[PDB]
Amino acid sequence: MTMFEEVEVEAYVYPTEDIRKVKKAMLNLIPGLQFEAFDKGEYVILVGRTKDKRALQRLYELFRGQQILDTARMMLEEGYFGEEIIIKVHKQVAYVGKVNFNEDSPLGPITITIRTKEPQKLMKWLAPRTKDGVPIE
Amino acid sequence: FEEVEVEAYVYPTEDIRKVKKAMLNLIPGLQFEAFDKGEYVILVGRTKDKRALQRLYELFRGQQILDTARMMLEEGYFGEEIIIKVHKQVAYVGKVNFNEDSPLGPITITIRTKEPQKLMKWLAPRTKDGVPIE
Repeated sequence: MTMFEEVEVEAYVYPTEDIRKVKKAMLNLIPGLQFEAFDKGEYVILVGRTKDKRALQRLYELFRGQQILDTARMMLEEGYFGEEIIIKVHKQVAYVGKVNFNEDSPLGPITITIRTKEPQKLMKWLAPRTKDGVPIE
Repeated sequence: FEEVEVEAYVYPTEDIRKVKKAMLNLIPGLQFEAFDKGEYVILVGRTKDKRALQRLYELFRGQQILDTARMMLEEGYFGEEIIIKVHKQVAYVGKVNFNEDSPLGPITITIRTKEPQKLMKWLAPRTKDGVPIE
Protein backbone atom coordinates (compact mmCIF):
# COMPACT_ATOMS: atom_id res chain seq x y z
CA MET A 1 0.00 0.00 0.00
CA THR A 2 0.99 3.65 -0.55
CA MET A 3 3.71 5.41 1.61
CA PHE A 4 2.55 8.90 0.73
CA GLU A 5 -0.68 10.64 -0.09
CA GLU A 6 0.43 12.88 -2.93
CA VAL A 7 3.46 14.33 -4.71
CA GLU A 8 3.40 17.95 -5.86
CA VAL A 9 6.17 19.41 -8.00
CA GLU A 10 6.47 23.14 -8.57
CA ALA A 11 8.55 25.28 -10.92
CA TYR A 12 8.48 28.75 -12.40
CA VAL A 13 8.45 29.10 -16.18
CA TYR A 14 10.02 32.37 -17.29
CA PRO A 15 9.20 34.25 -20.50
CA THR A 16 12.40 33.04 -22.26
CA GLU A 17 11.60 29.51 -21.15
CA ASP A 18 9.66 26.80 -22.97
CA ILE A 19 6.76 25.54 -20.75
CA ARG A 20 7.14 22.12 -22.43
CA LYS A 21 10.83 21.85 -21.52
CA VAL A 22 10.11 22.68 -17.87
CA LYS A 23 7.34 20.04 -17.85
CA LYS A 24 9.92 17.58 -19.18
CA ALA A 25 12.44 18.43 -16.44
CA MET A 26 9.69 17.81 -13.82
CA LEU A 27 8.57 14.49 -15.35
CA ASN A 28 12.17 13.30 -15.44
CA LEU A 29 12.02 13.34 -11.63
CA ILE A 30 8.38 12.46 -10.96
CA PRO A 31 6.61 10.65 -13.81
CA GLY A 32 2.87 10.88 -14.49
CA LEU A 33 2.31 14.40 -13.15
CA GLN A 34 -0.97 16.16 -13.92
CA PHE A 35 -0.19 19.83 -14.62
CA GLU A 36 -1.98 23.07 -13.80
CA ALA A 37 -0.40 26.38 -14.74
CA PHE A 38 -0.98 29.77 -13.12
CA ASP A 39 -0.27 33.15 -14.60
CA LYS A 40 1.72 35.58 -12.44
CA GLY A 41 2.80 37.97 -15.22
CA GLU A 42 6.56 37.97 -14.70
CA TYR A 43 6.47 34.12 -14.84
CA VAL A 44 4.05 31.22 -14.87
CA ILE A 45 3.83 28.74 -12.00
CA LEU A 46 3.77 25.18 -13.21
CA VAL A 47 2.30 22.74 -10.70
CA GLY A 48 2.52 18.97 -11.20
CA ARG A 49 0.53 16.52 -9.06
CA THR A 50 0.23 12.78 -8.67
CA LYS A 51 -1.33 10.40 -6.13
CA ASP A 52 0.13 7.34 -7.92
CA LYS A 53 1.84 5.05 -5.35
CA ARG A 54 4.64 4.47 -7.90
CA ALA A 55 5.41 8.18 -8.24
CA LEU A 56 8.63 8.09 -6.18
CA GLN A 57 10.13 5.16 -8.14
CA ARG A 58 12.22 7.42 -10.38
CA LEU A 59 13.72 9.22 -7.36
CA TYR A 60 14.33 5.90 -5.62
CA GLU A 61 16.31 4.77 -8.66
CA LEU A 62 18.19 8.06 -9.26
CA PHE A 63 19.34 8.36 -5.67
CA ARG A 64 20.83 4.84 -5.83
CA GLY A 65 22.27 4.95 -9.36
CA GLN A 66 23.81 8.37 -8.79
CA GLN A 67 25.15 7.10 -5.47
CA ILE A 68 23.82 10.11 -3.57
CA LEU A 69 21.85 8.35 -0.82
CA ASP A 70 23.68 10.20 1.89
CA THR A 71 23.01 13.68 0.40
CA ALA A 72 19.46 12.70 -0.53
CA ARG A 73 18.76 11.65 3.06
CA MET A 74 20.22 14.87 4.51
CA MET A 75 18.01 16.88 2.15
CA LEU A 76 14.86 14.89 2.97
CA GLU A 77 15.51 15.40 6.68
CA GLU A 78 16.09 19.15 6.19
CA GLY A 79 12.82 19.33 4.27
CA TYR A 80 10.78 17.32 6.75
CA PHE A 81 7.99 19.32 8.50
CA GLY A 82 4.83 17.82 9.94
CA GLU A 83 3.21 15.81 7.20
CA GLU A 84 5.29 17.11 4.25
CA ILE A 85 8.82 16.52 3.02
CA ILE A 86 10.11 19.14 0.62
CA ILE A 87 13.23 19.10 -1.54
CA LYS A 88 14.57 21.55 -4.08
CA VAL A 89 16.54 20.38 -7.08
CA HIS A 90 18.43 21.96 -9.96
CA LYS A 91 16.13 22.68 -12.87
CA GLN A 92 18.73 22.35 -15.66
CA VAL A 93 20.18 19.11 -14.27
CA ALA A 94 16.64 17.72 -13.99
CA TYR A 95 16.15 18.56 -17.70
CA VAL A 96 18.98 16.12 -18.52
CA GLY A 97 17.36 13.57 -16.18
CA LYS A 98 19.49 13.65 -13.02
CA VAL A 99 19.13 14.90 -9.44
CA ASN A 100 21.25 17.76 -8.20
CA PHE A 101 20.51 19.41 -4.84
CA ASN A 102 22.74 22.45 -5.51
CA GLU A 103 20.59 25.48 -4.66
CA ASP A 104 21.70 27.99 -7.28
CA SER A 105 19.58 26.89 -10.21
CA PRO A 106 19.50 28.99 -13.45
CA LEU A 107 16.46 30.50 -12.68
CA GLY A 108 14.45 28.70 -10.17
CA PRO A 109 14.80 25.31 -8.58
CA ILE A 110 12.22 22.63 -9.02
CA THR A 111 10.49 21.99 -5.70
CA ILE A 112 9.22 18.53 -4.84
CA THR A 113 6.75 18.18 -1.98
CA ILE A 114 5.82 14.77 -0.64
CA ARG A 115 2.72 14.69 1.56
CA THR A 116 2.99 11.68 3.85
CA LYS A 117 1.58 10.31 7.09
CA GLU A 118 4.66 8.11 7.59
CA PRO A 119 7.69 10.27 6.87
CA GLN A 120 10.23 8.23 8.87
CA LYS A 121 9.31 5.11 6.91
CA LEU A 122 9.32 7.08 3.66
CA MET A 123 12.78 8.57 4.23
CA LYS A 124 14.23 5.22 5.37
CA TRP A 125 12.83 3.51 2.28
CA LEU A 126 13.68 6.27 -0.17
CA ALA A 127 17.12 7.22 1.14
CA PRO A 128 18.41 4.57 3.57
CA ARG A 129 21.53 5.19 5.63
CA THR A 130 24.26 2.89 4.35
CA LYS A 131 27.94 2.09 4.63
CA ASP A 132 29.32 0.51 1.42
CA GLY A 133 25.69 -0.46 0.52
CA VAL A 134 25.24 -2.07 3.95
CA PRO A 135 22.35 -0.76 6.10
CA ILE A 136 23.48 1.31 9.09
CA GLU A 137 20.02 1.94 10.52
CA PHE B 1 30.13 54.80 -30.84
CA GLU B 2 31.94 52.30 -33.02
CA GLU B 3 30.01 49.12 -32.06
CA VAL B 4 27.32 47.59 -29.82
CA GLU B 5 27.86 43.98 -28.60
CA VAL B 6 25.13 42.03 -26.75
CA GLU B 7 25.58 38.74 -24.82
CA ALA B 8 23.20 36.30 -23.09
CA TYR B 9 23.24 32.66 -21.96
CA VAL B 10 20.70 30.21 -23.27
CA TYR B 11 19.96 27.48 -20.73
CA PRO B 12 18.54 24.11 -21.71
CA THR B 13 14.98 25.00 -20.59
CA GLU B 14 15.12 28.21 -22.69
CA ASP B 15 14.31 28.80 -26.38
CA ILE B 16 17.25 30.43 -28.18
CA ARG B 17 14.70 32.25 -30.39
CA LYS B 18 13.12 33.87 -27.31
CA VAL B 19 16.50 35.04 -26.02
CA LYS B 20 17.26 36.41 -29.47
CA LYS B 21 13.95 38.26 -29.34
CA ALA B 22 14.91 39.90 -26.03
CA MET B 23 18.33 41.01 -27.26
CA LEU B 24 16.84 42.52 -30.46
CA ASN B 25 14.17 44.31 -28.48
CA LEU B 26 17.00 46.29 -26.94
CA ILE B 27 19.52 46.56 -29.81
CA PRO B 28 18.11 45.97 -33.31
CA GLY B 29 20.02 44.52 -36.23
CA LEU B 30 22.36 42.26 -34.30
CA GLN B 31 24.31 39.47 -36.03
CA PHE B 32 24.65 36.41 -33.85
CA GLU B 33 27.16 33.68 -33.18
CA ALA B 34 26.36 30.88 -30.75
CA PHE B 35 28.87 28.98 -28.60
CA ASP B 36 27.89 25.65 -26.97
CA LYS B 37 29.38 25.32 -23.47
CA GLY B 38 27.28 22.32 -22.54
CA GLU B 39 25.51 23.56 -19.44
CA TYR B 40 24.38 26.51 -21.61
CA VAL B 41 24.91 28.15 -24.99
CA ILE B 42 26.46 31.62 -25.19
CA LEU B 43 24.69 33.95 -27.66
CA VAL B 44 26.66 36.95 -28.91
CA GLY B 45 25.12 39.69 -31.06
CA ARG B 46 26.75 42.64 -32.86
CA THR B 47 25.92 45.73 -34.95
CA LYS B 48 27.63 48.93 -36.09
CA ASP B 49 24.44 50.65 -37.31
CA LYS B 50 24.33 54.24 -35.98
CA ARG B 51 20.66 53.77 -35.01
CA ALA B 52 21.80 50.92 -32.75
CA LEU B 53 21.00 52.81 -29.56
CA GLN B 54 17.71 54.50 -30.52
CA ARG B 55 15.60 51.89 -28.76
CA LEU B 56 17.62 52.44 -25.54
CA TYR B 57 17.67 56.22 -26.06
CA GLU B 58 13.85 55.96 -26.45
CA LEU B 59 13.24 53.51 -23.65
CA PHE B 60 15.42 55.43 -21.15
CA ARG B 61 13.24 58.50 -21.92
CA GLY B 62 9.88 56.74 -22.27
CA GLN B 63 10.28 54.72 -19.08
CA GLN B 64 11.66 57.80 -17.26
CA ILE B 65 14.80 56.04 -15.99
CA LEU B 66 17.42 58.59 -17.09
CA ASP B 67 18.87 58.80 -13.59
CA THR B 68 19.32 55.02 -13.17
CA ALA B 69 20.62 54.67 -16.75
CA ARG B 70 23.32 57.30 -16.30
CA MET B 71 24.34 55.79 -12.99
CA MET B 72 24.57 52.34 -14.63
CA LEU B 73 26.56 53.61 -17.62
CA GLU B 74 29.01 55.40 -15.28
CA GLU B 75 29.35 52.31 -13.10
CA GLY B 76 30.06 50.31 -16.27
CA TYR B 77 32.44 52.81 -17.78
CA PHE B 78 36.10 52.88 -18.61
CA GLY B 79 38.20 54.05 -21.55
CA GLU B 80 36.51 53.03 -24.79
CA GLU B 81 34.07 50.59 -23.16
CA ILE B 82 30.72 50.95 -21.32
CA ILE B 83 29.13 47.74 -20.02
CA ILE B 84 25.57 47.46 -18.72
CA LYS B 85 23.56 44.50 -17.55
CA VAL B 86 19.83 44.37 -18.09
CA HIS B 87 17.07 42.01 -17.05
CA LYS B 88 16.51 39.29 -19.69
CA GLN B 89 12.82 38.67 -18.99
CA VAL B 90 11.99 42.37 -18.98
CA ALA B 91 13.99 42.75 -22.22
CA TYR B 92 11.80 39.99 -23.66
CA VAL B 93 8.72 42.15 -23.15
CA GLY B 94 10.50 45.14 -24.66
CA LYS B 95 11.66 47.19 -21.66
CA VAL B 96 14.83 48.04 -19.79
CA ASN B 97 15.30 47.02 -16.17
CA PHE B 98 18.67 47.35 -14.46
CA ASN B 99 17.82 44.95 -11.59
CA GLU B 100 20.47 42.27 -11.87
CA ASP B 101 18.88 39.28 -10.25
CA SER B 102 17.64 38.39 -13.71
CA PRO B 103 15.92 35.05 -14.19
CA LEU B 104 18.30 32.86 -16.22
CA GLY B 105 21.04 35.52 -16.10
CA PRO B 106 21.17 39.07 -17.45
CA ILE B 107 21.68 40.40 -20.95
CA THR B 108 25.05 42.18 -21.04
CA ILE B 109 25.32 45.12 -23.44
CA THR B 110 28.73 46.47 -24.44
CA ILE B 111 28.96 49.83 -26.11
CA ARG B 112 32.35 50.40 -27.79
CA THR B 113 33.05 54.09 -28.33
CA LYS B 114 35.99 56.44 -28.74
CA GLU B 115 33.94 59.26 -27.17
CA PRO B 116 32.30 57.71 -24.02
CA GLN B 117 31.73 61.03 -22.25
CA LYS B 118 29.89 62.42 -25.25
CA LEU B 119 28.15 59.01 -25.45
CA MET B 120 26.91 59.02 -21.85
CA LYS B 121 25.93 62.70 -22.05
CA TRP B 122 23.90 62.08 -25.21
CA LEU B 123 22.31 58.75 -24.26
CA ALA B 124 21.50 59.52 -20.64
CA PRO B 125 22.21 63.17 -19.78
CA ARG B 126 22.49 63.93 -16.07
CA THR B 127 19.09 64.97 -14.72
CA LYS B 128 17.36 66.57 -11.78
CA ASP B 129 13.90 65.10 -11.17
CA GLY B 130 13.92 63.77 -14.74
CA VAL B 131 14.88 67.10 -16.23
CA PRO B 132 18.13 67.00 -18.20
CA ILE B 133 20.76 69.39 -16.75
CA GLU B 134 23.09 69.05 -19.78
